[PDB]
Amino acid sequence: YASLTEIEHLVQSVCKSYRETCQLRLEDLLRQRSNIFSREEVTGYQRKSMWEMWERCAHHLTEAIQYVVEFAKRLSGFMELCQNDQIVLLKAGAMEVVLVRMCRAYNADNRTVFFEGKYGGMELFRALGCSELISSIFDFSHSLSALHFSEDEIALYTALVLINAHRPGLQEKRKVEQLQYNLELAFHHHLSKTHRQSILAKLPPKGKLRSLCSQHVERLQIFQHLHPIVVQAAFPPLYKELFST
Amino acid sequence: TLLQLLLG
Ligand SMILES: CCS(=O)(=O)c1ccc(CC(=O)Nc2nc(-c3ccccc3)c(C(=O)c3ccccc3)s2)cc1
Repeated sequence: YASLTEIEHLVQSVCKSYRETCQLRLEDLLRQRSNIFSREEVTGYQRKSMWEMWERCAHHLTEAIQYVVEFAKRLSGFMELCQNDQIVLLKAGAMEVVLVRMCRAYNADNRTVFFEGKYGGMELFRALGCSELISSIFDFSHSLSALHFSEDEIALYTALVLINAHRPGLQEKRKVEQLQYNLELAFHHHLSKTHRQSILAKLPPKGKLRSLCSQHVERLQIFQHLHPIVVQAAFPPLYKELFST
Repeated sequence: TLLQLLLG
């Protein structure tokens, strides 16, 4: 039973861990909104091979994931879980966290995302050959931006995305349950101060994030059958460990 | 594994 002070300093350690591991500062993202891929540039991207577009994306996701691993490592409670359970939660949740973080890099006004140094719409990504998945991600980021998360809310919400007692394969399900609740308490406690609790009913449905991540792993299965050597020779080993079977 | 390495 965490006391209000224990819950307050859990808030503290989560928001600090996120500050230190947020990859890009929000203001650097907002500043770049005016930098948008031009017609020729978007065509250039569309005309790339599938193998080259996937390989670029694999690198950029791996880089994002490295920051999430760090976020978890600094998360109060996470390192106190058993090794197996740490792996289980990261394997299931690293991508989910990244997708949540990425709404920061989504510009709802022109419907673009920050990618390779500029902003571009979902058609930039055609060469990947998973336009349904990509359009789903754009819709998801669109839906998250309407909640106007602060950075502290992202910290708290991503901690919860990661600390999810419902993942299969846990050796100590009960420990994770306890940390999750303390984090739910932490999130509620923070939302009460700011008088922000009305975002809770507008949060993405349970399952929606897991669904997006499932589609991604499936589209990588299609791609890997088409280019098994590229994945083996050029994909980051971490990406392969996380998303490859 | 890599996750294990990244974690320590
Ligand atoms: C995330 C921490 S942050 O500080 O907010 C932050 C740091 C660095 C960036 C630049 C960056 O990496 N942008 C990318 N955007 C997509 C992307 C692609 C399609 C739809 C939406 C996003 C990337 C992918 O490869 C990818 C491929 C398939 C599925 C999903 C994604 S990589 C952005 C945010």
